[PDB]
Amino acid sequence: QNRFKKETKTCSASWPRAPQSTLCATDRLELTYDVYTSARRSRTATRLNLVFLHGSGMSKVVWEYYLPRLVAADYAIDKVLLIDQVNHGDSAVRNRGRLGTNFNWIDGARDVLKIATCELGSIDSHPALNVVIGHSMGGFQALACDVLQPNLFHLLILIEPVVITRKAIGPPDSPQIPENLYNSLRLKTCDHFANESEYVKYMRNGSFFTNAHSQILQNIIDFERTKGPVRTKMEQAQNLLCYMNMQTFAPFLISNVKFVRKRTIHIVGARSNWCPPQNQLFLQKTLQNYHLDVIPGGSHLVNVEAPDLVIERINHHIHEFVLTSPLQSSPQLTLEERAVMFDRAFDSFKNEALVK
Amino acid sequence: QNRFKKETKTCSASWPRAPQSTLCATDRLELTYDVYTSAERRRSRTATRLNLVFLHGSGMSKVVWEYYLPRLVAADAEGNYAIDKVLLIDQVNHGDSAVRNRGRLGTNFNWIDGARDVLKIATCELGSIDSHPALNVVIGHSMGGFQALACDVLQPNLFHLLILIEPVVITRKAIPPDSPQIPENLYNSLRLKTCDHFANESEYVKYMRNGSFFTNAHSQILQNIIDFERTKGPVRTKMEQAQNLLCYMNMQTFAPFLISNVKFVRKRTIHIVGARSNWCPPQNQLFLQKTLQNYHLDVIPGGSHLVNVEAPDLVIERINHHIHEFVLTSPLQSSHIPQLTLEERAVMFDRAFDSFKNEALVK
Repeated sequence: QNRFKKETKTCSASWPRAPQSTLCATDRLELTYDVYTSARRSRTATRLNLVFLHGSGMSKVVWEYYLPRLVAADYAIDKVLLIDQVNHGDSAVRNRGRLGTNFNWIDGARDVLKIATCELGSIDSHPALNVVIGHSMGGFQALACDVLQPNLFHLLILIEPVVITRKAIGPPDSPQIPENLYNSLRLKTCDHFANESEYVKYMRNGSFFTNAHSQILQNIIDFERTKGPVRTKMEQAQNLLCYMNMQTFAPFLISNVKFVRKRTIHIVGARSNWCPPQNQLFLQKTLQNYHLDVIPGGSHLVNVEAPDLVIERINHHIHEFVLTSPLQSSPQLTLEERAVMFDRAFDSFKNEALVK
Repeated sequence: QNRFKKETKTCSASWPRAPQSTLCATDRLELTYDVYTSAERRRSRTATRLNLVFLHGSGMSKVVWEYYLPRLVAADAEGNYAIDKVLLIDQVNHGDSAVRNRGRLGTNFNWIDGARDVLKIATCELGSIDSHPALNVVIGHSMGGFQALACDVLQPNLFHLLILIEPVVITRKAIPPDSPQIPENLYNSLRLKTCDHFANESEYVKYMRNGSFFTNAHSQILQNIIDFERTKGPVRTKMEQAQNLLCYMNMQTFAPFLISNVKFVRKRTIHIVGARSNWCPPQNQLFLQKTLQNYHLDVIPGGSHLVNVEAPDLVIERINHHIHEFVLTSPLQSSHIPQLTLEERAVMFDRAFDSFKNEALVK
């Protein structure tokens, strides 16, 4: 990858959090993320900033393949942030010993805002258009980010977002998972192995990633490896914990999607059965500014199995977005100049607001 | 005031914000606040720290709470608690924050933005491992009552008890559907009672005592206001008139979001109101009553909408009463920092996961 400078940074996680997010109340979690910075730029040229949020049980690495193939300068990509949630990837490894049983996806959205807010907040970034792309869990979190902070992201891209789930066949918001789904998730989320041969053999034949793009599958295998026996960065308990708690935070988001006014792209795999039909029909009737793309042939993991197709769509919508987008100011003003501007701003506002 | 150590701190405001919060997009706002810290950590090992956060109403400042400090809940012999921190905050366009921010404020002051400011400060001030075990209380008046509720919505794991004094949430529709609107009648009379410059000292004190909103405040609080707002011959106040009026012109751009989310505020919420208040309509109070799961109403006999500055003694008795009942019913309260090894932690976790698995499994 020769297009961006890569820097890996680490900071403290958002606080406070859900009860039992951590093993002890005095513990404090951390987040690790990768910042890709652009390496021409005119005065009046919009900076695009992209934030990619991985799905349940994966990591920031699944998006590495995307970096060389994202939208060509026509505007120009200035930053890309690839984030690992507290209990996935490198954040999982920092946080070893400290995670509890209660991983709340909205807490995770607060993490994303904390990083994004700081990384994209420099006077230097202006004028900026910010884009959030999320898969599965990450799709949910993209929406939650806007709800909690509706002035950061201009465009949302949801790839197989998980928001409304199937109710199992037998307090009203208690955590629940069906035994059948638990037992099979367990079979496909193993995390320790007698040796390297067995590790690679499982990843290629028993994991969730067996049909991933070989480049992405190879990226996963080398990223998760840790040390003879081999242990993955993703911990099995945490992986399973990503599916056992929806009832404790999904209603809050479900109730607030009607306030997400942003252009929202919903990319789905034609062959996905992962969420029920209610999930997609809900996002369709509730988001004011909605567009659906169906990737022919695609599964729920369409983002790692057919990335070329997904990239083409990301590039298409970023590109159409940037065009329709207003300008774009790109001002040494004295206190006296400012007081004059303000009085004038106030008067115009007064005339719009006054009801005679 | 001899009970706490006073420190005045200043930090950058939450970002991003609503469009036109600032005069220019490259501008950045700041907040000033006062932290009062307890001077006697006495404190036993197992003694709950009480942290209070006070949010002023529209057009006022952090100063209106200074009279409260010496009269707040006494450390309790049997009960086992004590006030550790009190935070008095000035919103970006009030008081000392107004003065820092001179030249940068725009026309769009959005109350939820203000709640994001409060979380930013509170989060950082109350986040020390030192503060544990802590019970945190948010008290707000008018605009601040709205913001207390917004703080919980945006971050439901910080405040344990909410106290709302004359919260402004639902307002009267005047005679796009979410455009800013204010009725000319209300504007013209707000204007007459929010003046901010004066020929001289005599004229300044004369208006504050006879034409401002504060003419019936407790004399101590009225004096505190006068001395705090004074800035310099002609006399200009810290509170700017345009910003004052701007606090009443924008509700429709953010009220709906909070209205729709009060159903998620599970915390014990105290709603204190003035028996004589006509400021909000009936729908405002009846809405909070049907929607907050855990609700208690106190009516202060004789009280107006500014019941917090006009009859503070009565309001303080109620604050002290609810904090006191709250702390009793409250669970314990671990208190020790626990030297645990990675290996001890992996054992604790596997056990935690197993209990959670059994609760969550549906056979």
